[PDB]
Amino acid sequence: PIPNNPGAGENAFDPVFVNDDDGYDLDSFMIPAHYKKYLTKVLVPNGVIKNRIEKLAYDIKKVYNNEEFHILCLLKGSRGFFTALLKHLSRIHNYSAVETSKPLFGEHYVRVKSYCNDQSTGTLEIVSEDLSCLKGKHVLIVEDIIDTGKTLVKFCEYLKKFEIKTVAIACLFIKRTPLWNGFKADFVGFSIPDHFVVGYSLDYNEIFRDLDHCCLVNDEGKKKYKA
Amino acid sequence: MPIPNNPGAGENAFDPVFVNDDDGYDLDSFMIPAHYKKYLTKVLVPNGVIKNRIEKLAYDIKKVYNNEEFHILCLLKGSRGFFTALLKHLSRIHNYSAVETSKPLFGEHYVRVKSYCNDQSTGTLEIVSEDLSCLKGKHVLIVEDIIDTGKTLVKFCEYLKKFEIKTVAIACLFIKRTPLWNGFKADFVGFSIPDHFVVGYSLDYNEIFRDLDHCCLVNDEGKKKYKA
Amino acid sequence: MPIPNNPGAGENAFDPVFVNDDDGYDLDSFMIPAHYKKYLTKVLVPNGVIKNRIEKLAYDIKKVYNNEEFHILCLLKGSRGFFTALLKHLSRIHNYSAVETSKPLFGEHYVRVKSYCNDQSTGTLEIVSEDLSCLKGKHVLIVEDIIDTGKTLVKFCEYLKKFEIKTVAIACLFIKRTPLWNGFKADFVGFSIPDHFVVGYSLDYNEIFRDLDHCCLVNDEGKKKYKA
Amino acid sequence: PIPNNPGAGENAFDPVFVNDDDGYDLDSFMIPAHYKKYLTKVLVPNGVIKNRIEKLAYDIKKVYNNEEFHILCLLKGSRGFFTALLKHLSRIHNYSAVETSKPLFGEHYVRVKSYCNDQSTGTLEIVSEDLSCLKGKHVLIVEDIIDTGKTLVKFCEYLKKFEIKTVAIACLFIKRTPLWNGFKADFVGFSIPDHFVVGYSLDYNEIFRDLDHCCLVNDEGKKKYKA
Ligand SMILES: O=c1[nH]cnc2c(CN[C@H](CO)CCP(=O)(O)O)c[nH]c12
Ligand SMILES: O=c1[nH]cnc2c(CN[C@H](CO)CCP(=O)(O)O)c[nH]c12
Ligand SMILES: O=c1[nH]cnc2c(CN[C@H](CO)CCP(=O)(O)O)c[nH]c12
Ligand SMILES: O=c1[nH]cnc2c(CN[C@H](CO)CCP(=O)(O)O)c[nH]c12
Ligand SMILES: [Mg+2]
Ligand SMILES: [Mg+2]
Ligand SMILES: [Mg+2]
Ligand SMILES: [Mg+2]
Repeated sequence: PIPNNPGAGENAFDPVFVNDDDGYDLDSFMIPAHYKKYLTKVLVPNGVIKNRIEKLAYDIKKVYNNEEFHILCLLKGSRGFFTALLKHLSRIHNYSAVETSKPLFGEHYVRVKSYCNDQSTGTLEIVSEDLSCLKGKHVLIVEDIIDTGKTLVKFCEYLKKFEIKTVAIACLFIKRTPLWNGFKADFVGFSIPDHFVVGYSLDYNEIFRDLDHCCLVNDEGKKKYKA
Repeated sequence: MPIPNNPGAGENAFDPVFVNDDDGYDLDSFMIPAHYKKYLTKVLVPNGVIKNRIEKLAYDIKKVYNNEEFHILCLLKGSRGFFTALLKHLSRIHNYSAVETSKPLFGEHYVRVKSYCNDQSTGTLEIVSEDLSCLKGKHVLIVEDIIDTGKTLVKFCEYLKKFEIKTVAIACLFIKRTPLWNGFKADFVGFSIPDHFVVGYSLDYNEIFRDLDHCCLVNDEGKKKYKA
Repeated sequence: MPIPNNPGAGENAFDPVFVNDDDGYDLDSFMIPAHYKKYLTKVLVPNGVIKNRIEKLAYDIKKVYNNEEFHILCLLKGSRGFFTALLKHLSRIHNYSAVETSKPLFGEHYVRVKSYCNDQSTGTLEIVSEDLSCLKGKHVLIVEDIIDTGKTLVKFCEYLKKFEIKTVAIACLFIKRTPLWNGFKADFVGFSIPDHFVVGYSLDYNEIFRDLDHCCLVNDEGKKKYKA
Repeated sequence: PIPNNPGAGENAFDPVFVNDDDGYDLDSFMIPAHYKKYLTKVLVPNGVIKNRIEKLAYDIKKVYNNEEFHILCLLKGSRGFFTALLKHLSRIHNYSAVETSKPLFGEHYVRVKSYCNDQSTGTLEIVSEDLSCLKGKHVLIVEDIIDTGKTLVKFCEYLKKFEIKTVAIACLFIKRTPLWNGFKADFVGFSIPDHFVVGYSLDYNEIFRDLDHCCLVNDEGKKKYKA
């Protein structure tokens, strides 16, 4: 059953649970030398993220089977997630494809913006191609992280206007924060503790998007790169 | 060594890999999605060679920019794959040689640009509107998948200029030897390719084939099948 | 569809990718280790294309063996890279389509074999002795990096036969169009290449160049520099 | 300083510590469907292993700098480790190389065998090319795992005969078992709990070498594939 109750996560499998004290020393992995003073520890290594995304793609493929759906990348932060997910989905679909098979997905990009420093401004700006191209489509939203859940409640509310057939959510990280509004995704990678994470395309003020691993920015990093 | 700032002149550009008119590989030489075979004539550039060439391209870029902050601008949707592999190699190269005193090399931007229907330019370019004044006084590197007619870049560079950017240089994965070409050159260029419409590595025919790993030629049956 | 069992005849083998006499790329098209440039003339087959072709080769192998247990035999040292990429793609392909009732596809074996000094065969083959009776009554797939003179395989297949194996088939990454060739054919073959001594992708000149990612031609200066 | 006191690990950095209760559900990652009944959980995902090996290669490169050394792959189980380590070492060395630079390493293969089912037989068989080629060389031994430490004490004892200049050890896993003889490596990936692991080239009776992740074989798997 293709999901279609955004925020409920009706039949979602549990994420990898990342505990409050989980993670690794900066010296356990490769870290850009200059980034090292601004990071407290590695939370989730690049490699686990890729391994986990692979399974998500499989989970997704198993739900949609062969139904055409349309993947929306919520830019800029979900870019890493989205490229990884696409890679894996294509390989899984195309490895099992026969001569009579069909293409599986279309791809679309929406820039979504709300954060200043480490907090939501509680407002939301969006820029995309005209979303009327989604009318009557199965749509899969790909979001790097769910934090307050404001981005998605607000974004999914906007999507209701355009007569989309189904809306489902894939999320890489979900943060256990008391600021969360209850928005659950339908496919979820990791549940993480309440700290601001950078890397794997996630930023603090346009910095760290290039960091391979998901890490916790320390206070000095937050101060140095404050808006 | 200087940062390019003559968009379209490619003043000091290295030669791309030249792909001859007869170059290519049979579909059965490589992995090809089963349903796609009947719509392709051949593999023009394998995924792996594309990736190895993006790697060198990123090294060229780093040899020009050095440690100078620049802003990388992705022309969606077709440049995604190119842009992705480029970020990956640039970061590794920049971050491998980085020292504790170093700083990040680039910012990343996305503009969606559209002009094709089937295998031809409509001659009009749709630019999805975003305020680009964050780029005022910045070095910008445009990342484009392909130069064909050159219309996309001629028009987009006019647009960009109005934002009072410091410099504009162009990274292009493919450049097509078509008579339609208006003469727009890139400053870093992956391959020079024969005049055939290509799909794969994020390049589509009517939203189809983007997921195809290799750069291949769509055949006429596929062009008719997927006509808009 | 049947398991090959005529070592050297390549009875039903698919055609390899043909690399023409003039095929290749300039060293500056790809990443090349700085100290290696002066010893190479050109890139013959980029790393990425090698990898894409091993992928298809593994698919061919799986289309022949299906779910039948077989034993993969790595001819060290030069076949390591080839063997590695082959294991990777075979497992993914086998394990992606696997069901809960499935079983593993293959075992993996290693024999070290040696016969070259500089760029020529000594005409005598050193086989590092191991008891291979674990292979009695088994399908064995030999993985060899290159067929040149064909001496390695002719001799090694004689050796292997004494162990009373069920079948012997050959996977070869490269096969060289040299007049020295004794006619030994493989059953799965990656590329047919011109008659030049090649290095990279685990293939050496006197233990040098194995780490080089691309298959390139060593020049005469490098052959003289590293002469034994 | 190139290490040269095999078993002491004189100046070794601490490994990633993998706790007794650490790991992931089989359903968190891709697992060959048929292997799933024979595995209790994932211990260390493929991706963390690769990320960790990358840093080891860096650690190694930093010690040897530009001195020629010779890498010995202890077959069959250390194959995955060895190929990963080589990949990363070459890229790190060749990325920083200049025109006047030199090749960094030679490579050699030694088959070492001692286990039956999940235990050492307390004997050791070895097959390699003539190790006299190591005379006067810096040698780096690459071993997938240290368990009883019998393989390496015995192997390093054999190497003393051949006038090797230096012997250093790189190890991917070290198991916290009371059966351990005290042999420490000089470069170490992970400290792991006391269970028999499979995957990433590590087997139980030639099975599981192809499993991407490092996992704990369950009792049913041990029984099914008993010698
Ligand atoms: O821990 C973090 N790190 C980096 N970026 C973010 C963001 C910003 N980006 C998120 C959408 O891409 C906001 C999700 P919302 O509206 O539910 O808080 C939130 N949390 C973090
Ligand atoms: O051969 C092709 N294959 C697939 N897509 C395209 C496109 C569509 N996209 C190009 C910008 O990304 C148009 C470039 P222009 O304006 O210079 O002709 C052009 N040629 C090809
Ligand atoms: O062009 C080359 N480059 C590098 N190494 C080799 C070798 C060495 N190794 C080959 C077996 O792996 C010899 C194959 P044979 O006995 O059929 O000539 C042969 N040709 C080349
Ligand atoms: O947990 C495990 N899993 C798989 N294989 C092994 C082996 C077998 N292989 C090791 C050398 O490659 C033995 C190391 P030693 O002599 O110190 O016990 C030991 N432990 C394990
Ligand atoms: Mg952000
Ligand atoms: Mg297009
Ligand atoms: Mg050789
Ligand atoms: Mg074993």
